[PDB]
Amino acid sequence: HMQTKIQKYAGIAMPYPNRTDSMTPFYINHLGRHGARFPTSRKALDKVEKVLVSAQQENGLTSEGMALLSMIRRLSRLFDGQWGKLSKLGETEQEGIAGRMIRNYPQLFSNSAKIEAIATYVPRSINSMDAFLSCMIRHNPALQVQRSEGKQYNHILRFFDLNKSYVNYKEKGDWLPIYKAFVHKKISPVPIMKKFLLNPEQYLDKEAEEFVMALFSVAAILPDTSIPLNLEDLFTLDEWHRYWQTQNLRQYMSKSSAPVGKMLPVAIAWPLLSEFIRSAQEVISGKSDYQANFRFAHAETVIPFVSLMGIEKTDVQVCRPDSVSVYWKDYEISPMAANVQWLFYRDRDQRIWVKILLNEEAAALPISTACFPYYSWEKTRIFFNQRIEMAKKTLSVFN
Repeated sequence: HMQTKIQKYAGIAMPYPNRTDSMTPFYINHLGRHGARFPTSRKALDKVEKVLVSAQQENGLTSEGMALLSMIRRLSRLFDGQWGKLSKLGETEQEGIAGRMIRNYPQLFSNSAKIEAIATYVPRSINSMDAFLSCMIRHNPALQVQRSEGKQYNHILRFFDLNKSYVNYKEKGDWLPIYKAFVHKKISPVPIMKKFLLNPEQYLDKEAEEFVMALFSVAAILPDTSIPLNLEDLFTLDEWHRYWQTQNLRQYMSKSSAPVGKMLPVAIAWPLLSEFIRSAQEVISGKSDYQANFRFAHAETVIPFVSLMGIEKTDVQVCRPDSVSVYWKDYEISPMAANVQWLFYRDRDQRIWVKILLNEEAAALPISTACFPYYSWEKTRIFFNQRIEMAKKTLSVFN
């Protein structure tokens, strides 16, 4: 499908994908990114507008270029005061995830079931939590609910802000030269810019690539805003594919298991994996009587968490940057409203099984099971504990 690949090429700006309803679990352990949101930064919009205005001043625009400039000035007005907010689409995404959970596992959330939800201090994540919880409560007002949020959860939901080596890597690390070299190889600006600008070949490579990247960025976020305007047809399938490859590599190297990061971006997630294991263990032991723990955070929470779990292919360490896109796909991991759900079951012989859902689809671990997608919890916990120990060892290589 051409249209489906185009949406996937928004990468971690892809809206949550379409999903469908349909033994019973006794506990659900959840992490969810906020839902679809407005752009967080005006920088890409400003860069597009400045290039076009400067071109208009030297007779450099085509007719389509002038139409684009007017659209860009309108988006600047519509985005004002909205930056980074959860959109109406992001609310409905959360209602959809909660609603499907309820219809799939009605017994777990029936009667006076207890649920806890936490979120970061970031409003779009808090609003996502509330869209989710409001759906849950509307379906069953007899739910018992604990809701909290804030900086007190930084250690498990914003670990990427707290590790100094990782912040330095993200801001100044060795992945940047590789990404910039890859953009230069991959982005072919002249055919895009020819749509809007006379003499596109008179632009320096660097400015042409930056213009095109910024335009792609504006077009990629627009479907997340619920504004009835569309730029994605500003670009062909191949053009979107090339852009996506560059942004995919950016996410992989800066946030996941790329060799150049030496697993530092993944290792920092170990406190959340530890906290997942503890909340499950406490529910199993009776220390907790929650039927579910929900957590609302960010793509930089989800991506390293998923890699640290070792969900197959997501922790791949691809040596050759040009090959990353074949083996690791950001839109499969952390689209808008991305979420991970561990579903725990007790079979009739009382053994505990766990099923992992990544964006509501069963995910594989590199351990054996006689009944995929269900894994032994004892086996899975031992595996996760090994991952956590590996993460602590990795972090020991960095002060």
